[PDB]
Amino acid sequence: SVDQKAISTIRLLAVDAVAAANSGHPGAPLGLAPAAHAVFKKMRFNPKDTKWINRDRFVLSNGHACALLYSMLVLYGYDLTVEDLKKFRQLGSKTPGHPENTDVPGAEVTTGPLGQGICNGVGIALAQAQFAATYNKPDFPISDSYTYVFLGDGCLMEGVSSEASSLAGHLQLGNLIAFWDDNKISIDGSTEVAFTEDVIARYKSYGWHIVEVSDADTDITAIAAAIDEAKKVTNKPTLVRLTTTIGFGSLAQGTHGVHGAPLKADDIKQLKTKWGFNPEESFAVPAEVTASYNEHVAENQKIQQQWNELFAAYKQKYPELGAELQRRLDGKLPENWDKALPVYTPADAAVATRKLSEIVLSKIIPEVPEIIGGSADLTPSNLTKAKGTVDFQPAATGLGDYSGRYIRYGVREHAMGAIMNGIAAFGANYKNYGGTFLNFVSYAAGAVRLSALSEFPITWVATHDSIGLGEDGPTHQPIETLAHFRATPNISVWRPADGNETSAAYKSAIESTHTPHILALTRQNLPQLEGSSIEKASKGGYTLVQQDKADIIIVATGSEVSLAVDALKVLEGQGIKAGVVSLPDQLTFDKQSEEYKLSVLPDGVPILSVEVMSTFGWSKYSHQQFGLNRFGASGKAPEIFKLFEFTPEGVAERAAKTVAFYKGKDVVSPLRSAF
Amino acid sequence: SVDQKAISTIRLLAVDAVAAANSGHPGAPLGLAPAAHAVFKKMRFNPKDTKWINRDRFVLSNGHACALLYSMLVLYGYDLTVEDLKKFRQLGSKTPGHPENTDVPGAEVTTGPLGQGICNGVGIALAQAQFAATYNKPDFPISDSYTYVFLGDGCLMEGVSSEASSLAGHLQLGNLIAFWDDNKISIDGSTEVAFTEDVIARYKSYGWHIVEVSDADTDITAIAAAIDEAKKVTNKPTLVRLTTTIGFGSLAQGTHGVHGAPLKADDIKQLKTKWGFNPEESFAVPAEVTASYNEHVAENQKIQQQWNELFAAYKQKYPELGAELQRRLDGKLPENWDKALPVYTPADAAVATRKLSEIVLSKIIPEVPEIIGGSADLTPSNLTKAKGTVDFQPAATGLGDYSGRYIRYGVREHAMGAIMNGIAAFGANYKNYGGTFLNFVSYAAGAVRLSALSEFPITWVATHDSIGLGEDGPTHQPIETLAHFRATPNISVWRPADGNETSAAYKSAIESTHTPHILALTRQNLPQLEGSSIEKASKGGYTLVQQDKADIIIVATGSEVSLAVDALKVLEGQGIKAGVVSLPDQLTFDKQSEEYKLSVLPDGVPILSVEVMSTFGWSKYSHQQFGLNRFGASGKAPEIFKLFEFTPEGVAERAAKTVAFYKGKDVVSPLRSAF
Ligand SMILES: C=C1[C@H](CCOP(=O)(O)OP(=O)(O)O)S[C@H]([C@](O)(CO)[C@@H](O)[C@H](O)[C@H](O)COP(=O)(O)O)N1Cc1cnc(C)nc1N
Ligand SMILES: C=C1[C@H](CCOP(=O)(O)OP(=O)(O)O)S[C@H]([C@](O)(CO)[C@@H](O)[C@H](O)[C@H](O)COP(=O)(O)O)N1Cc1cnc(C)nc1N
Ligand SMILES: [Ca+2]
Ligand SMILES: [Ca+2]
Repeated sequence: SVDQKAISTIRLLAVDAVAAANSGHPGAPLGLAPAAHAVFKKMRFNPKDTKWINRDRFVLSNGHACALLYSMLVLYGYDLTVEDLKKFRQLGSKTPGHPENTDVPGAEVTTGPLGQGICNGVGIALAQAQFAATYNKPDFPISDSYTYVFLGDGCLMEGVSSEASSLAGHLQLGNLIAFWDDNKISIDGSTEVAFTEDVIARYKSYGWHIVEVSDADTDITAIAAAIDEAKKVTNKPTLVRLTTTIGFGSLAQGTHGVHGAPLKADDIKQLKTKWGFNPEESFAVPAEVTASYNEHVAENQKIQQQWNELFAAYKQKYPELGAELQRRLDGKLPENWDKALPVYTPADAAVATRKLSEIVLSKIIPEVPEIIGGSADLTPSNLTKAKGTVDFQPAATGLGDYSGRYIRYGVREHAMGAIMNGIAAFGANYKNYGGTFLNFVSYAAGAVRLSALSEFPITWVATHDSIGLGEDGPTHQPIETLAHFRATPNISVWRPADGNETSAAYKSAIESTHTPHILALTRQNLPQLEGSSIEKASKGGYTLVQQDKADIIIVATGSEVSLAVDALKVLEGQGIKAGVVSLPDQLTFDKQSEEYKLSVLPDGVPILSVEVMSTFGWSKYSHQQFGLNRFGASGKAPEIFKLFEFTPEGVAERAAKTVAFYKGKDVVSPLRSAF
Repeated sequence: SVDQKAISTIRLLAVDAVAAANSGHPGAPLGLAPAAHAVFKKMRFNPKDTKWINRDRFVLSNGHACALLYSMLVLYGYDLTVEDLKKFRQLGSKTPGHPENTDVPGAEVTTGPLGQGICNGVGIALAQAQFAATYNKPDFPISDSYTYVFLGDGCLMEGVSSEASSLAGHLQLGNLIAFWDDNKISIDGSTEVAFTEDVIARYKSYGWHIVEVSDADTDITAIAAAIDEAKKVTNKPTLVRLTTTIGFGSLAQGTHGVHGAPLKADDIKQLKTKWGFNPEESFAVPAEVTASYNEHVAENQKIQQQWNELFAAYKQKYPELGAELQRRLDGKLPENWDKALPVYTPADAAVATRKLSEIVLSKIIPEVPEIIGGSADLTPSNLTKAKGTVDFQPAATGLGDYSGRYIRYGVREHAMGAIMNGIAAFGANYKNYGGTFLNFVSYAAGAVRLSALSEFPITWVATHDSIGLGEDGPTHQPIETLAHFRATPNISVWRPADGNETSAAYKSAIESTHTPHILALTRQNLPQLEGSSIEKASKGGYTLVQQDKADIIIVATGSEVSLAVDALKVLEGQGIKAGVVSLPDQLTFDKQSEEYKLSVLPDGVPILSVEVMSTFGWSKYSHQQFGLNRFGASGKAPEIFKLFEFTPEGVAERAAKTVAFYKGKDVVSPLRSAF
């Protein structure tokens, strides 16, 4: 039949791509081609409009199986061709060895690191439920799409997927349909060596629905029926167990050797002949497969055309909601939304930046409907919920509604991070955030790095940034954390010192379209600074205190800016004139013009950095660095600062030593380099 | 009864400690005091010998509940007193806000970051099973101890605990007995808001045994019976569901407000009067409680005295095993074990450092019985198994034996990291390791940081260190990873360039007693270097190529040392004389004498670093840095190096620019500083 021919075509495109690269993973593509064919035939999508907001989404969580995804996208006429398949895994191609959303048309998210994609699918489904609850009206199903995820044994072993699956079951996300490639083989061999749990019983315990397909090597009728069954279960996510043979058809089917290396040439020949293809030909695309797939595309395009007319009718019936939806689909924030950001003066009281963050959220959430977010069981400590908002929960629980704006992630930082990526991936201008303590953002590093690589504008509300948290002690106090994330490409790491800087950090985070943000916020109170403003802090680094005859400039962030200002006064008593630079975001600063940056960090003056954590990175901006390169301590925070000499006198002493060290030396800006 | 009085004493010590600090967590201590009393009465331990190798171990995974642990340790006469309890959460005390094994006698591991302790308990239990299988003989139960773990809802939400619980069930670890504080309250309120899964059904799916105690606020008889029941189930770890009231006894019992803040003074008064204590007194220790607990200590000490005689008899009957066991309990490696380390010369073939690592392991595993380790489903890629060894598996599976030495962790990096910490915590000189790709060590950051804080000599065999891995692409290629871990206190991060340096890295990792190691290893082949040796690489940094009239020194690591040597030759053709420094471990180098370090990085010469990852940290050792501060690419590795100009010509160009930039400048070593 044409369906059988399509499945063989998919299998052989994937195998031929791996062969051409002499690199990659043929096993799971061979095993999952029937399911991929069946799922894509049920999906609504437009190859010519990858951003249609009511499309069904597909996520390949087992991203090593990407030759399968690329084959589907090519066959359906996305902006990806057989010539791109021939360049699989080659430098600069549109067919990299794991899918990247920035590079591959039709790749919703970036996968490859196991466990991430299923969690991203939870986030796409969470966003779809929130979006539908916000906009749908009687006779106006603006959003009614599904989220389909493929995943393997490795994804099921990774703890992040357990976190997200527990939460998705709690959230009753009935438009999520996941498919487990139950092939009993991972890199180390049989799953009997390490993975003998009853997966299905575990997913039932989370509140998922289960469908089992025992013959998924051939039974596409049962796979399609499993989708139909899943769609009838509107209050549970569904896991479809696909019992497959890894490498189905290969001489080496059912072995670990077919997971991750190219097939032998004679194996590929026998695959082709058994399936009616020419063993002398590679990258064959039978025209009857193209015709069948084109029929489905044409039907999907008529569905999108009708959706566009539904949307036009919605704008007439619901003028305000319709204009809001249009603005969001255009990628634009509300006009002048930033007028809601709080502004402070030096006459205002000292406030912790966690509390300043709460106040910002309180003001901007009512103004910007596409902001949603939550906390990983730290709501009363991170201060991430705006009073008067409703939680995102299924209404059946009585605890919230899908129209809610605040997510109770539970103690699940890693899944929160990956779910945030999925909410961003949904689109519709979602600007979403997640709270935890800065030190426990590290639990989510796998997902955070993917926010950066995927260019998603997610925001971590990362409170309790330092030893300033006090008594909880060194297991809670960051040292390395900012260096880690600042060293990752494409992460804006804001460490605001006061009210105006906190508003600038949020302006950046919400306006972002391609850069994730981490906002490092304090437990302890900090004064409002003389010289701060949203305008200057928006530059990432700025001259807080200008001193034309400076003997030294002190550059600092966060809680240490006030310390630097106090040190300036001690230094004046010693006959040393200092300037102060505040550097709330190194990435934003780096992106400013060379001339602006040199106006902040000029030649001809020693520069000392002060920040109560690792000194790594700081030589970009300073000649000498005063930091904390050891673990913290459990005690009252002011006593810890005193212990480590993060006091006005301790900073002044080091500043004076810095001036002395450069006596009779020619000093150029740290911004200069040889290349 | 005296048991009731003991439980009240524990509760009130914990409450009084929190009150004195005006900080900390009274709720779970109040709820878990009955269980703690019951468990400690069943445990075998010596307060005067915290390292008895056949002790039962206790782990408080819900580490915020530490006032409970400290109260137990004080009551049992560990080296911790009521005066230390009065200093709870105060700077420098022996009673920090979360337990630290380095500081607190009787704290086996460091907890506070949720999820870790249960995984550490899995590792203690894994080690005990391996140890018992190695040493026990008929009539000689050298090791027969249990591992008891307390854990809360937050631990059960964290994905790391799911990973370890799946693995522990697979491994049939029947001497592990965990207790869930089922109090239905976390920081965000009722667990109904985020955590509605059927925990018990999930643990059954992992292959655990379950005991439920519905009245754990009072029913110590049932808690003791649950322990007895668990001990009869020798082939499954057990989860005991303790249904408790958080804050039991408080006016505010059963609320989130009692989780994490001190009780009101009037609440503490009514607690004391209802339990027969004086509301005017704090830190009361009734002498009848001390007497009862002392009776149990005395019995335990007689058990240890008999164990010492068993051990002496074992040494007579089994002289070789007995001497091996004695050496391990003394903390000493085999005499001259390091003679087994492979040595290379520049005439030997090029080898990837992952393969050099395999060869080291092959030679040292047969010589050093306390080495065990595994991989997170990457055995054939990390090359972490010595041929001819048997896997650690329950014999009932037919797949290994508990005497085995190689652990199949599955796709579980974070749990692997925390399990490694537990194996180290067991003691007996275990030197244990875990393989994954360097980029996915980041999945385990929560545990890695605790290896550093806890001072455990664990080792990550972290292959595929860079863009040199090639086609798998940027989701697999580290950029930030070494900077992250080098910025963490107390992590040795070895990036060996060749065979001799790889042997030095293992010498350091195996000899370690207080510092975790990460060995960053290549996929791609590297040449044997002229000038390398185990002796010089053991210094962490050394002069590979000395040039008395150097115009520049190039400092490099790993794969970039050979690149630097090739660049030296290009530079010679340009009339520039370079030296080369190899810096295989920055931490080890930093610990050398100032004079040694200055002999490697002298004054008076520009220094350029070369390493194909983040430049963060490198200004400690260089004036200019050539690194990679962007994500990688999917393609053949040599093509990626060429793209980013990590070629002999690209390094030479930057070296020449560096020489030019310092023309007419006075240059001092990067090792100098102002303070
Ligand atoms: C454990 C698995 C994986 C095991 C997955 O087992 P599975 O999910 O059951 O998939 P199959 O049914 O296809 O067997 S896949 C993976 C790769 O990195 C690919 O993403 C791996 O295959 C490498 O490409 C390969 O080892 C390179 O070989 P070499 O020639 O360089 O030696 N991988 C590593 C991995 C480990 N941990 C995370 C978080 N993500 C990952 N991708
Ligand atoms: C979510 C929980 C935790 C929630 C645990 O719920 P649970 O396990 O059910 O414990 P209970 O039964 O006692 O309620 S505990 C924790 C703390 O950091 C303590 O370790 C937290 O209590 C802080 O001390 C507190 O928020 C500070 O308050 P503030 O005055 O500064 O505002 N915590 C944070 C946490 C989050 N993630 C990880 C990995 N580890 C953690 N310890
Ligand atoms: Ca598999
Ligand atoms: Ca709880």
